[PDB]
Amino acid sequence: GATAVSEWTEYKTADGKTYYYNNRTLYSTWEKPQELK
Repeated sequence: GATAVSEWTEYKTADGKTYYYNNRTLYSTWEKPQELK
């Protein structure tokens, strides 16, 4: 839920790929979640 959560982590590769890797459940998603929409 979009309540501003620090559990989610954003990483970039220097080719300009900002994919979200969350650090409590560890997600590799190139998609922008509803809480990061």
